[PDB]
Amino acid sequence: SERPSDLVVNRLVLFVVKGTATSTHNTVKPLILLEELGVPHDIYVVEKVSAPWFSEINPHKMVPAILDRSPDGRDTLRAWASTSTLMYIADAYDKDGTFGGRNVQERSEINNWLTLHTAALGPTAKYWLYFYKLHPEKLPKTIEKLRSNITVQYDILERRLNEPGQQYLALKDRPTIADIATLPFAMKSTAELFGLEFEKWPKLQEWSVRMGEREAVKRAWQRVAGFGHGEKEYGML
Amino acid sequence: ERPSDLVVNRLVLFVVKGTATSTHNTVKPLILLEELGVPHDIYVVEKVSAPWFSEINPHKMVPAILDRSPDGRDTLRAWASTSTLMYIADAYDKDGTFGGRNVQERSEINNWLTLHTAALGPTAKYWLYFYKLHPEKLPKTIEKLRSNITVQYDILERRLNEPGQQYLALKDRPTIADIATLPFAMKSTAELFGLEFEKWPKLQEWSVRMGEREAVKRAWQRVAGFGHGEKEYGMLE
Repeated sequence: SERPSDLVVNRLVLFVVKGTATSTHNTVKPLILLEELGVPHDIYVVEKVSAPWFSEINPHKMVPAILDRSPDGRDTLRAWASTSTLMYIADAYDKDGTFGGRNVQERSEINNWLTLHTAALGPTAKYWLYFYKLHPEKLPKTIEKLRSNITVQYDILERRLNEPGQQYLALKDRPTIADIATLPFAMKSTAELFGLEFEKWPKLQEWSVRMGEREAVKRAWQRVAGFGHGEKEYGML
Repeated sequence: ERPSDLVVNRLVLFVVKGTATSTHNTVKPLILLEELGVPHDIYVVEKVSAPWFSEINPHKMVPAILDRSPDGRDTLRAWASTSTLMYIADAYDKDGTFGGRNVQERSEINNWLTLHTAALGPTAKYWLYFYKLHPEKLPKTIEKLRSNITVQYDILERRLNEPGQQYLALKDRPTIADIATLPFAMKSTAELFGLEFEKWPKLQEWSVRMGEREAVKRAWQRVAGFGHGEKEYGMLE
């Protein structure tokens, strides 16, 4: 119930933790979109996500999460989980549909590829990492199946990116929240973690590099790695 | 090459023959089509492995949708149950009765829709797979997945114990968040998972309230019946 004294919501507040490697792969997604749209925001570094006040924001007790002001009526809004934070930021701040889609056709494909990540590659990658670290089995029977499912997901993304003129996952000519949700789970460093040779998916690799060259993506990666390592470790930066 | 009977004269919902284990995701868009009274065709897919079908859903699963864009220029597609709900709400729920009417409502709809899409939905699917479909029993895996189901039921119970919170996203009415959750949070499903649904009394009350809606009753009867009618596979009458 009791919130930290330095937690005030004058604009969008993105909740993150001091982390490294896979601990930043979900938090980086909303940060990429905020950087893409030039949305004004605060970063709040959560010291304990197990604190009662944090579960009032995200009942799953994970980052990323958002507290924001109402469009008007200065009320408080919340978004939690990376996919939901992308939906919220697009709804509240992408009124042109640059990343959210400009018509029912664009939104249909964006939601197809966003949901493929939310339901398939995301949860599969999460379970693979959990069972990898746990190592409960003499023979890696569980992670074997999960890793097979990851290659099926890479095959789908590769198939899509081999279609004529299909430069991004949802739309042919620009990245959307689908591309942002997928990038951390379809880049060379993550393939290597899963024990895969990313060069086996050349169009997916090309797409990850094209996405990685965007200034907003570079800035988000730089910022997410820096959070809580600066002058101020925890609280409002 | 598509079957000769596959023509897109309006929304076409792709399903498979109704069995005890084939309907928990296909029922979701069907519930929303019934709530909104959207005119639609049903196409019973004989084999989801068929090449024509992977041109629609590259993940080779139902539900999927083909429909015509309102601008008359394109045939569009939606695939995975969450994306089909998003698409039907976008195209056919102009008032936002199920999709949300403003940034505030949509913030909560997307929180609870994404929670189902990322957590309970995939956890349930993996529990099912490792429990009965995987050639070897992996009890450490199966028990963790089942424990993960009870954590999701705990989150939904906590939410439905908040004051006046009659539904998951909104206090006042059901949304695509409630439709997405219901098939994996009702007594018959809890019994399939080997759980006592009475342990979450507010979640159970909610499931009964959802189950009494005419759209839900109709959708369950129709989805069970598909492929058992006068036409077995293909475009139904």
